[PDB]
Amino acid sequence: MPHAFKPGDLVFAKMKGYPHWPARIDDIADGAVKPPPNKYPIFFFGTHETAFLGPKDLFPYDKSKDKYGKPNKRKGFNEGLWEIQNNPHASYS
Repeated sequence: MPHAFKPGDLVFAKMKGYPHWPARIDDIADGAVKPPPNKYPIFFFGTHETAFLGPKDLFPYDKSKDKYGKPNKRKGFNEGLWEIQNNPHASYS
């Protein structure tokens, strides 16, 4: 049975105007800016950007990859597909 989201979980993350995007739940470094309540820090593969999102926009990667893990014209997307499949826990800083 599902737990709550935790750092290191792999997802497709949805934002307005963009396709469901390969991403992970990040940790928050000591001394770093925390997310608002009920939000998670989402690191987007390929673009390497961070946004804060709630569970309604987070789709577990294993269950969703058949639907969302296809190439896309958008900047950074196909790089992101490689990262989430091949080294999803690496440092991308």
